[PDB]
Amino acid sequence: FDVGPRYTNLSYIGEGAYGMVCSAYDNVNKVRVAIKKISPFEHQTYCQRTLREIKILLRFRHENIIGINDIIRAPTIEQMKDVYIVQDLMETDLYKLLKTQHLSNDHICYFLYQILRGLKYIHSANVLHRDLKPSNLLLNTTCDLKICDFGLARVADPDHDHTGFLTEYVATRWYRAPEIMLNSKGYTKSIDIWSVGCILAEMLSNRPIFPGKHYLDQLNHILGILGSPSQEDLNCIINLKARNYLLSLPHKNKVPWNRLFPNADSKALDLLDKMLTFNPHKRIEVEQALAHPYLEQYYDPSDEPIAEAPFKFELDDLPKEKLKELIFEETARFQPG
Ligand SMILES: CN(C)C(=O)c1cc(-c2n[nH]cc2-c2ccccc2)c[nH]1
Repeated sequence: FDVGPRYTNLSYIGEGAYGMVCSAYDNVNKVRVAIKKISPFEHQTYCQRTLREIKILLRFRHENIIGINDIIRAPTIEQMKDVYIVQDLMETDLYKLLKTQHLSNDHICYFLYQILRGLKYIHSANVLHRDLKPSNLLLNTTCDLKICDFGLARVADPDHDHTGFLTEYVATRWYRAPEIMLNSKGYTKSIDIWSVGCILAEMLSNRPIFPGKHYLDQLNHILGILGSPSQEDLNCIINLKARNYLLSLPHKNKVPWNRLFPNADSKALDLLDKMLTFNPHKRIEVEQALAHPYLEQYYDPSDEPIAEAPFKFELDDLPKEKLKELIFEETARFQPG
């Protein structure tokens, strides 16, 4: 965990596939920070996540999105085995909080607002996060919230979103929109809105709303609550295998939200309904969501910034080696000299 002279007093915070994150003291700013150690140069996929996250986070600047303050690596490509990413330091994440803490409606409202505020900026950049979930939402001791982990992020591509039935997908299962299992590659902004809807539901009850145990079971959970899709929504799905799978299921009634969440704010459930809409084209978009009455205490579009420029619009087709220089190159600005 050699982070050089600049950072000392390392203290473990959390681990995962992304690597491990430790607290640490920044001698130059006297402020304590968070450091993530990554060894991506082991498999090329981890290298793609590393590169997407770095490029995106370096161009992004927003209160509700985690930043990269510094990147620590060896002086030369040969000597570089690991990359250390220095980022905002926060107390906990939504996943940890939901395990043991009941959220007041005021907290649920405030968290949702900040998630959407951050998402407005991401989407304004033509970027999809694609793996929104509680563990990717960090909070500090005054409940300021920042979205992290942009490893699965992509540039939006609505025109190439269609695919076949049961096409495999990487993003976390419980937060996948129904269309992913049916006919979507997850290349439209509506995919993130679904995830935020799932996060809202989870904040209301401290339980994942759709805890599927395997790929297709996820869809079954979703339909068990929303009920069978309408003829209109069925007609929008042109792929036969996808549509006929749906048609093969016995009819299921919708479960009314106020029955699922009897203690919830009624305005919160109206917004939930709109984010967890089956048909992605009818699903609410992030700016509409921000303007929804549930968030009226906070809504101020002039205080909800968008990006100066979008992306442009691959890391899929290059060697773990090829982009080992790309990582080295993109981290160049942080090295002395
Ligand atoms: C994917 N993750 C967890 C990140 O990209 C990340 C988290 C943090 C962080 N800042 N303050 C605390 C953390 C943290 C919380 C929980 C687990 C691991 C790190 C910095 N980058």
